[PDB]
Amino acid sequence: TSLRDLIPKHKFDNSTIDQLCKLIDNEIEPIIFDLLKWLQDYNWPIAKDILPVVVLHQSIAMPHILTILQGNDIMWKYWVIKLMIPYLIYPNKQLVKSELERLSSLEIINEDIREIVNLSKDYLHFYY
Amino acid sequence: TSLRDLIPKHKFDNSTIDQLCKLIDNEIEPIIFDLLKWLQDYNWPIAKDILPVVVLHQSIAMPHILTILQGNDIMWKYWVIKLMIPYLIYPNKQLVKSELERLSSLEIINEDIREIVNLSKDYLHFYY
Repeated sequence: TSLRDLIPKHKFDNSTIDQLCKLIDNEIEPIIFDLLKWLQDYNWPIAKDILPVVVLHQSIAMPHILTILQGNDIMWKYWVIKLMIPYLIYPNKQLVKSELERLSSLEIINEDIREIVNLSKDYLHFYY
Repeated sequence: TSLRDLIPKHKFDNSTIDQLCKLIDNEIEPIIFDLLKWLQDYNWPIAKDILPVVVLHQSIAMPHILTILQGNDIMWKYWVIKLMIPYLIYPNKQLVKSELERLSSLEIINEDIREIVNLSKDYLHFYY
């Protein structure tokens, strides 16, 4: 009772991983965005267990992934892009190409942006 | 046999990818071993599109992933470890831990074995 109870509460909280690993696309969808938030910094221990889960349920995560790419959380999109793009099946890989091209042609005004543009350029040439 | 026609014929054969991307675990299972063969060299262009599909279906591929890790093709297990393990959900990750420990124990006598030991030791420290 309480699907939201399965969302990690902090960056070390792997207490719900075993439960999360049993869900199918339809059951996890209502908290998928919340689980994506634990990829905001892959340096977090919980991010390691969360990544395999969100990738597995990629086909209900795409609208939330786009939301992240359009937003202003540079660190979050850096990890989502770097970590999830190489593992999206073809139709999903296509849904985010626009955003990757847009990121590749951001004006470089700092090192974080340089990271994002360069990553977005590498991944276009590599996976597309 | 219809299903076996969905196996790529060669390293440039992405003609079956759209059909492969629609299948569920139990449909794809009988050819998952043949699909894993396209990770024998990730430099093969079709490998990029096969990887997301075999990871998506990890929970019917584990027996075959064990065979590869226990087998005689060093390059093949190299790509399977390097590419798939970071994206196995927790229970599936645990299933291959013993193989990584075994491989990390190989006496290093050439650079290919060196690659395998370094990779296994790194992944054990990082993901386990």
